[PDB]
Amino acid sequence: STAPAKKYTRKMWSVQESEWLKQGVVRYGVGHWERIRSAFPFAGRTAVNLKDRWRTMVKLKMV
Repeated sequence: STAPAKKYTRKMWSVQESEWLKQGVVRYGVGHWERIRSAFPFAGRTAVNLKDRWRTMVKLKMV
């Protein structure tokens, strides 16, 4: 299955990156923003992008 959604404003983001992020943090354990970041083909995103999407998802208990 894929990750949930959330009404917001931003470029066309791929839910795939989320699937790997959620499971990645669950298996690799939070804190490994870098190790987990390797999940998707990063081009210009920093580790913050990982800890961010994770933090937000945590608040909405969606992850």
